[PDB]
Amino acid sequence: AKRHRKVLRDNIQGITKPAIRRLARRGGVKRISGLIYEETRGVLKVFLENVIRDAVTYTEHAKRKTVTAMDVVYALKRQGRTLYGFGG
DNA sequence: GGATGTATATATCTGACACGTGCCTGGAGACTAGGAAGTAATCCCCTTGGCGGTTAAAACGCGGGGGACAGCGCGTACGTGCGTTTAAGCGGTTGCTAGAGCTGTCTACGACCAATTGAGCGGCCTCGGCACCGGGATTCTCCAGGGCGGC
Repeated sequence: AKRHRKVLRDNIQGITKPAIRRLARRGGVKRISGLIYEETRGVLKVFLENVIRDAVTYTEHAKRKTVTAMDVVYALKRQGRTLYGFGG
């Protein structure tokens, strides 16, 4: 069975355990339990669906198919998470 | 006697200054209308310092036990290091399409103004329901007569 699905669904596993460890090191965490990574993947996914849903709404209002950075800045500012350095 | 360390001179690289040009956006000048400042009147709320009385909350003290904290043991789960795999990162192909920018035309849609009128705000009268007063029906406590016993 060489053939398989073209699309990939485990892209939340692409946020690897060393990446989450580096994020915790930047946050100042010395010791990390083994169940941290699944919870971090879940909260990152929830945050990303919120921001991406608002940015897709901003894109669809402008009758566009691409998602610009300015829509992402709008979506983050609407959630009280203003980001500097991408225009505006 | 030969080659090495070091000083001064010359060519080249690179950020910065000034020159040039477009253009379009801000500034100068004039006019006008209305937004806001000022005025007077009326009425209601807030301020400061008091008094009186109720009463429930606040304060104080005390006993006791529940919970916070410290110490110790233990076992497991995470850190650390190394070898191996793997996929990210970069550079690249190849076409098509989405989108920004610019120009051009036009048309439907919204601003604007005048006349109108009907939906919103206040009061007035009435009804639904709750309550106060008068009258009829039902049940409970009581005073007196009859009969029996004693000296």
